[PDB]
Amino acid sequence: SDKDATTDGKNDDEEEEKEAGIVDELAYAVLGIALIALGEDIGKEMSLRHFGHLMHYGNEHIRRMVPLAMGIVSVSDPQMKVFDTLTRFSHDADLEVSMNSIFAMGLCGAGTNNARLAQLLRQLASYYSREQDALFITRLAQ
Amino acid sequence: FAQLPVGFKNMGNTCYLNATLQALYRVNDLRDMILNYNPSQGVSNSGAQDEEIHKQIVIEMKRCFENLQNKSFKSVLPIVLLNTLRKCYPQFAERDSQGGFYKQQDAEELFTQLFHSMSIVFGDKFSEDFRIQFKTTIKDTANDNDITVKENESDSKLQCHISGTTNFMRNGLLEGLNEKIEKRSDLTGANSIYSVEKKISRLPKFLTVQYVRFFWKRSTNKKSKILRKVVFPFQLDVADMLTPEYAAEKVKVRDELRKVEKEKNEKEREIKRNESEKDQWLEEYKKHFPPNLEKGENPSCVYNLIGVITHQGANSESGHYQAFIRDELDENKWYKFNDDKVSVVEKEKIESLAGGGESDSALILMYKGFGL
Amino acid sequence: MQIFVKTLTGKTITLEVEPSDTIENVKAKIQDKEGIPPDQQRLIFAGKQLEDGRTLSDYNIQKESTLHLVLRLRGG
Repeated sequence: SDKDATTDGKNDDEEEEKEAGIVDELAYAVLGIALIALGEDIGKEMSLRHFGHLMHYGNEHIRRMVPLAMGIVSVSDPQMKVFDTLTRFSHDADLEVSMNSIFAMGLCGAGTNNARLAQLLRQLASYYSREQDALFITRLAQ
Repeated sequence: FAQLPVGFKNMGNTCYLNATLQALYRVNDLRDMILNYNPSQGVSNSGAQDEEIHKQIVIEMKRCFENLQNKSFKSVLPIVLLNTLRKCYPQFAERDSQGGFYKQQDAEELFTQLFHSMSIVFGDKFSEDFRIQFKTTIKDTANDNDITVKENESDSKLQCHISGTTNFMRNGLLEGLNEKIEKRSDLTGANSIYSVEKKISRLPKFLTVQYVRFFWKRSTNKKSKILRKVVFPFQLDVADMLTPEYAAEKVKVRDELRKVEKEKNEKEREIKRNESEKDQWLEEYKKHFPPNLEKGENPSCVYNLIGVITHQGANSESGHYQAFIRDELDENKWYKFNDDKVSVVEKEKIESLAGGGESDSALILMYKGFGL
Repeated sequence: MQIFVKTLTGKTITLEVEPSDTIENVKAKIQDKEGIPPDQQRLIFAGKQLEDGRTLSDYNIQKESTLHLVLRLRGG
C-alpha cells in the first residue's frame, strides 16, 4: 500500500495544481526507485510498476526519453509487469514514440529468456504501444 | 529462447578432452556413426583384448552427443568417459606434486587416440575416412641407385612443420612433406642424401591439418613454444601437393561445383529480401561427382573450415584450450565453445585466430570435403 | 632395422633399432642424440600413436618407414 500511495500522491497533486510542476515530479520517482532497492527487497517489486503509471497519470511533457531509459535497467530487476505499465504512457501518438519501444523491447525479449513466464509480459508490452498511424491516443486526463 | 546447443562443464584439468570432442561432432559421418552403433559392428579381428575397451568408449561418445543435441540439459558429463580413458591408457592416471589431480595432456594425441578407437570398432573401412594415403618415392639426390616406393606410410592428418617457413600454411606443409633423409647405412656407398617427395594419392573426405608449435631448445635445454602468424584460408585447396594425374581429376569436378556454388550464393541473397533448399541443391551437386568415386574420398580437392582448436596463454606446460566450431546449419556462423559458455561469433573472430603472441592461436584445424 | 624419424623441425634423421625393441628404447635413443626426454615424445605412425608399451612390429613397422615425432603439453 505504501509504495503505491507515495506515487499516487505525486500524480494526483501534480495535475490539479497548475501544470508546469508536472515536469519536476518525474525526478522524485527516479530517485525513489534507487532508495527502494536498498531499503526493502519486497518493496522494489511494487515500485518498478508504479513508475510507468506515474508518467501516464500525470501527463508528463517528456515522453521520448524516460520510458526507454527505464526499460533497459528494469530487465534485470524482477517483475516484467513493469514494461506493460511503461507502455501505457509511451503509446502517445502511435508510431511516434512507439517505434523506439518496439525496437528496444524486441531486443531484450529475444535476447533474454529466463522464464516463459517472464517472456509473456515482455511480449505483451510492445504490442500495446503501437496502433496504426496514431489511430487513437490515450490521456488519463479528461 | 532461440535454439542453441549445450556444452561441457570442465571439472578442471579435463579441457584437453572437452575441447576436442566438439570439433569432431561437427563432422557429419562422425556424429552419424556413433548414433547408429550396434553391438554387432564388425571389428578388425586379429585377436587383441583392448578391442572391448574401444567399444565402451564409443558408447560414451554416443550418449554425450545425445545429451548435446537434446535440450533437457545444459552440461554434458565427461566423467564416465574420463574413467574409461584412464583405464585405457595409464599415462593420464598419475598424480602431480604441488599442483594436484589427474595428469593433463594433449588435444593432439587425444584426437589420434579417439580415431584409433573408432577405426577398431567401425573397421579399416572407417579408417579410410580421415586417413590419407601417399605415394612416396625415396630416391637418391642425383642418379638413383637405391629406390623404394612406400604407400604403407600413411597418416590421419597433416603435420605442418614450422621452422620459420610459415607465413602461410601451404609453405610449411610443403616443406614438411618435402624432405631430405640422411642415411647411416651401407649401400655400395653410405650417407647418400635422398630426396623424398610424398604426394597425396588419396584425399580424405574429412581433412585435418595440425600446426606443430613445440620445440626442444637445445641451446638452453628447455621446452619452448613457437609463435608465428599463419593465415589459414577458410577455403583450402590442396592442388599443388597432389601428383598431376589426381589433381587433373579433382580440379575439373571442383570448377563445375563452383559454378553451382556461385549460382546458390546469388539465389540465397535474393530469396532473403533453408535446409530443404540446400537439399534441392545437393541433388544437383552430386551429379558432377565422378563415376569412379570410392569410399573414404572427397569428391573434390577443396575443403571448408569447421573447427579451430585454440590454445591460449603462456608456455607449453600450461594450457586452457577453448575452441571454435562452425554451426552445422550455417557456413559463416560460428559457435565459440569456451567449455559450457557457448556463444555466436563471426568470421572476423575466426580470422583473428591466426596467432602469434600469448593470444589464441591455432593448433588443430578441422575441415570437411564439399565446397559451398 | 633402419627407420626414419621426422622431428619437430621437419628434418628427417635415421635411427638404428629393432622390431622386437620397445618404444621406450626408441625414445631413449633419440634422447641420447637430440636430448629430447622420452615422456614428452610421441611417435606416430599411420596417424595412430605408438605408446611406450608397444613395439615396432605391432603395426607392421619395418624399414624405410618414417615416424612423425610430436611433443606434449600440459593443461586442462
